[PDB]
Amino acid sequence: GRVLIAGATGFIGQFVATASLDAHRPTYILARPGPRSPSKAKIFKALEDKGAIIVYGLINEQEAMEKILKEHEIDIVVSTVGGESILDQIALVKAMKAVGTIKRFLPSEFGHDVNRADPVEPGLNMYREKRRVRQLVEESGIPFTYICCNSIASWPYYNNVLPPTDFFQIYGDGNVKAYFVAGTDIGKFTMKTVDDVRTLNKSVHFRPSCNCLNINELASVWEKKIGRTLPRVTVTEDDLLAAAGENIIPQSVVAAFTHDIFIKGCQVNFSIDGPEDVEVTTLYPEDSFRTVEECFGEYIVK
Repeated sequence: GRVLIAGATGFIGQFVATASLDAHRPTYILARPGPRSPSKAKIFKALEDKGAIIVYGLINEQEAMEKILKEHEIDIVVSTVGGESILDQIALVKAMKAVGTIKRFLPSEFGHDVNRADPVEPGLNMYREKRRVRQLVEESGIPFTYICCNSIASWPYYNNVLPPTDFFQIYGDGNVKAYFVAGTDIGKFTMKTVDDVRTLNKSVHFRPSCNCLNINELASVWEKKIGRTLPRVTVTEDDLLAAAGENIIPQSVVAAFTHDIFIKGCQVNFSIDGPEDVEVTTLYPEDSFRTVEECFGEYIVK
């Protein structure tokens, strides 16, 4: 089962590609043509060494993607492209339909369930773009898996690194829960799901109980780590709405999501006991997530 990955130089994409390569799956990385960045070379260098095969294309040139999928015999397409590139997948989806041999498509999700969450603008528009990709995928009869992996384990700043060494900003009353997952757990479990029968045409929700925290709890973890207490200030819902209301890309969008998670609780306000939803810890029992304690642990390094 040959895996094509788009956006593997991305923040998420770097975690997923390494995981695929570590799972000793056959991995192709879609790369942009022409000369490249310094951090970009450090990624392509490492992936190639881990066995990665580099193919050159763009995901919005439909024709190019057809020649790429056909020639390299691709079973599985994982797209990890950033939030400004979401509508560029529309040509990729058209391409996958044309060649008709695809066993699984993962669109660029890696957040919340976009069909359940209702964020304010301009976060809302991003979700519109994602929902539209969903509609297109399903109508095209392509087999899919949606990664709803919630929050990457970093400090949850309003704009967007190291948690605050000065004072803590607590959203609302700070008693609203979220799920936090290590970058490496996002990639590893992602790659497990791709050819699991139980994830065919499903949303996969990452809900590890040990990593289910509110910002007060999350601040307290950080204080154990540093050995002393920092002050806590309240950032209000209104503070958040005002930052969203400025339409500054991408500062304003992150702010809409922050309102969705920590004011409105979008990550935890829905059941997953239905038949189109599955949860990672129950699909892979007795297989541990990394705790925020150990994630934050390594933030002390440096």
